[PDB]
Amino acid sequence: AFFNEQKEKVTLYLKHNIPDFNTVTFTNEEFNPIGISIDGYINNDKNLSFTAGKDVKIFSSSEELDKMFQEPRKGYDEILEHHHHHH
Repeated sequence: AFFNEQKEKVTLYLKHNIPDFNTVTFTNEEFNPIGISIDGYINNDKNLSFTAGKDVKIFSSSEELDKMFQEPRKGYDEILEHHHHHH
């Protein structure tokens, strides 16, 4: 389902920019004027909350969860391709 794909992209994206990622818990699923909005937290820490909508094009998180990121934001397709291809 479309909602299921968004959850998979967000979970995979979170661990890619966060190697210390342990688990992700969703608890919102609200419809925003732009489209959809999903919010949740990782490491069973309510303080570490994150919010995202359509695809991983737009991603927002708290300052405590922002410092966790060590690499710049990248699209789901960008990380999936990893610039790796046959040649």
